Amino acid sequence: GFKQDIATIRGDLRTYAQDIFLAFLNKYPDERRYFKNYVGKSDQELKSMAKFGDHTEKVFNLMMEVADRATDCVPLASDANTLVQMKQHSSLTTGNFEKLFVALVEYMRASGQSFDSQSWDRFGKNLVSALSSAGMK
Amino acid sequence: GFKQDIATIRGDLRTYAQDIFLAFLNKYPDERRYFKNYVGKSDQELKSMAKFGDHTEKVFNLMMEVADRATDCVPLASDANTLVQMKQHSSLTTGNFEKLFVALVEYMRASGQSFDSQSWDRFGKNLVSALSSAGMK
Ligand code: HEM
Ligand code: HEM
Ligand SMILES: Oc1ccc(I)cc1
Ligand SMILES: Oc1ccc(I)cc1
Repeated sequence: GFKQDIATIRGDLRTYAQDIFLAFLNKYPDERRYFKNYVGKSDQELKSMAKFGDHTEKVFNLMMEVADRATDCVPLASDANTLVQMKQHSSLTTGNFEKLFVALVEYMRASGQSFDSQSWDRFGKNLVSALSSAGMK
Repeated sequence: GFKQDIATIRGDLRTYAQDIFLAFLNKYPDERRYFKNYVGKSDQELKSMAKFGDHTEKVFNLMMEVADRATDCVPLASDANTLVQMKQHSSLTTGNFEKLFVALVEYMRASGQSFDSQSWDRFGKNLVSALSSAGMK
């Protein structure tokens, strides 16, 4: 289920983080604009970039922490606030977060693994509602 | 579902509030110790006590608001905080609340209405979880 999924992703965090983030960037090309150093690079080129692996891993590490702290897939208000006031997120709207989770859910469904995709869909929706109440447009 | 259940209970609150608090007290006789004037009385006698009906209704008026304010059966941290800080609850532990929901879920399953008993069970567990986080033993 949801808790096992967190253990699965953490077990090979580097791999899952890179593949899911690329799935996100290629599904929503407009989103790459927020990462100027990823522009004009193929998937393999990015997988070779030290900063790419490190950053994506850090993004997913925090996502897993928030997911582990949640109750019944509902994130803590404090975690939502933390994501909203991070300077790196200053110019983001809930729309950007919805797209990430759509790509994440689609990735899980398309993989071979037995992820609890329904819970992740729920988690993403609840997280987006939480960002909204936290003041994100 | 859960949201419709809130509307159903609100539509005949006094009746539902009395029958369920009675179900609770009769399943757990020991819990009546927290309510001084309820010992040694039959159900019909309690229902004729103005104080019994007035307080049980107020208890359910608030319970429905907490449920209404919840996201995915997860109550707001602030509502959990209010319940723990209420002076009338200074001598309670999460066990008392757990028993109340066991009785409430049993009541719904035994009735003939189409209540979403599974959701109320989840709500009860998540609320107990929230009470513990708010400092209740
Ligand atoms: C709950 C989902 C998300 C989490 C947990 C998260 C987490 C993080 C973290 C921890 C960092 C700092 C990384 C470091 O230490 O270098 C970061 C940076 C950043 N995030 Fe997010 N993020 C999320 C969603 C998003 C979304 C949806 C966007 C917009 C497409 C976004 C855009 C950025 C940008 C532009 C940076 C700075 C760029 C960089 O480090 O190269 N994030 N994020
Ligand atoms: C989350 C479920 C509960 C809610 C929303 C709730 C709400 C309330 C409210 C609003 C009052 C004040 C009523 C007034 O104005 O007189 C009250 C009083 C009280 N509650 Fe609760 N309560 C809950 C659960 C419990 C439980 C589980 C117990 C013990 C098993 C309990 C014991 C009491 C007592 C002893 C009083 C004062 C006695 C009385 O008014 O006769 N409550 N509660
Ligand atoms: O560096 C990164 C990686 C993933 C996401 I999402 C945002 C920024
Ligand atoms: O007055 C009341 C009503 C319901 C419950 I539960 C406790 C006290």
